[PDB]
Amino acid sequence: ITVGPYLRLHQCGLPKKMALELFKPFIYGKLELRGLATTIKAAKKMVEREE
Amino acid sequence: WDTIYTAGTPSGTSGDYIDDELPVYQGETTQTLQDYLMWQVELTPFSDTDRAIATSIVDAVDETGYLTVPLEDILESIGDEEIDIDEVEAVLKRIQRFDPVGVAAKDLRDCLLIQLSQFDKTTPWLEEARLIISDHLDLLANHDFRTLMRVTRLKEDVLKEAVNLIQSLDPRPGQSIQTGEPEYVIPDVLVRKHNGHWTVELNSDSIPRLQINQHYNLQDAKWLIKSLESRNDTLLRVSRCIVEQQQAFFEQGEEYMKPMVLADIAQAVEMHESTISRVTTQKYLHSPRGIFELKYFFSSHVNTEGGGEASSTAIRALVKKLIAAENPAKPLSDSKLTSLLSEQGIMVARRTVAKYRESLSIPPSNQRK
Amino acid sequence: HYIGDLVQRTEVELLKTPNLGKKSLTEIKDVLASRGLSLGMRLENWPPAS
Repeated sequence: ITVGPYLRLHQCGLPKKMALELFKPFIYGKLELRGLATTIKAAKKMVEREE
Repeated sequence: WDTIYTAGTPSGTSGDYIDDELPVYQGETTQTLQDYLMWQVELTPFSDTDRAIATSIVDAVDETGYLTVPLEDILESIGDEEIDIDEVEAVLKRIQRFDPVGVAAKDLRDCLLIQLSQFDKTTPWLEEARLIISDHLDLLANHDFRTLMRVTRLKEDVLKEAVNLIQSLDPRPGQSIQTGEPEYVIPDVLVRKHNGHWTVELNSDSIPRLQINQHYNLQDAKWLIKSLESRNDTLLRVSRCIVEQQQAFFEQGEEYMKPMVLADIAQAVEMHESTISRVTTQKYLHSPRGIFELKYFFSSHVNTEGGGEASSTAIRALVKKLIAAENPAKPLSDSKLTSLLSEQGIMVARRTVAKYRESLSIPPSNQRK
Repeated sequence: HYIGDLVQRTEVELLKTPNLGKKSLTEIKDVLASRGLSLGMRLENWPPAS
């Protein structure tokens, strides 16, 4: 943990690599929802490549 | 003195093992090919019947990714009489596009066509390769290139490009998912040349720490202590007899192994045949030639015209040597082989030579040209 | 008209529609499965100004 003096009381700062790992099925669902990926494996590959 | 190793792999552990209490073993889970396939099945918009069909289908996929039962078996295994075979075919088609593409294929032609169906239409030599795989796939197996050229009605260069594209595909798509790690074997007896003669010695990887708990019961374990000694003694004696009788196999390789049986070793070591059959099973020796199971040195025999006996392994090695140096323009039939081994004093039949060739996995004469 | 419109249709809707039997629905699912597609998918902000 480090300090963020600019934050508001309801906010925290999260690294985006941790967030990418933690929110993965949500990302799969959103990728399939908007037509970017037609199957689960396509979304898996897209997340692996970090496009 | 026992040889001290001049090199090694430094041990992976880098800790001081300070903690005096550690938990019991539990293990982990592994993801095989079928685990991955079922994980993909669940996240697919199937139906209840479709999911049942997919479960039955994935049950039948083997390690290489090939379906192992006909679709009729799956349809019977479903257990519902309203379901036809076209639904099973549709579910199979949907499954075959899971990662890796081509998995759960009926045969090689089907897998290759499935893989080619995914390439974009702008790939240059797509139609030609598709035609080759679909229509004439065994003329390629014969490496003919002329009758295939007479049927496909094509020039040389197009055929070469199509063949190169075909051979760039994956014949075993399901081997990509590697859940396994190469396991090995630990030799139990080591054979080394001392004073020009081969002598055996037990491997020192075992646990020889002879200890008792006199602090407090150990009478039963006192018997196990000497049971281990008996096991070591019998293993050492049997291996020593085997090596003493086979002094020429190590020096000159095969083609010189003697035709021994369990009864010979039983008479030599003064033990029953069953004990010999038990000791010399799933136990290995390491030699400068390789690792061999003790059972490898027992073999059959055939009559020799000179008055002796010839081991079957020697005849197999001679067949291998003769076939390896046959005429490339016109290979050797087993009738020729039985003649060549006849003049050497080996009196074997022809069907026996064919059986030996089959066991070595060597194609017939017509397929070796 | 398009594959995107067909893919969103579910199996029950295409079963209740007239003139479409079980064989035709199975053939539609078969030609879709040949390309790694399935009925019952969901898409957002379709059509994209055709």
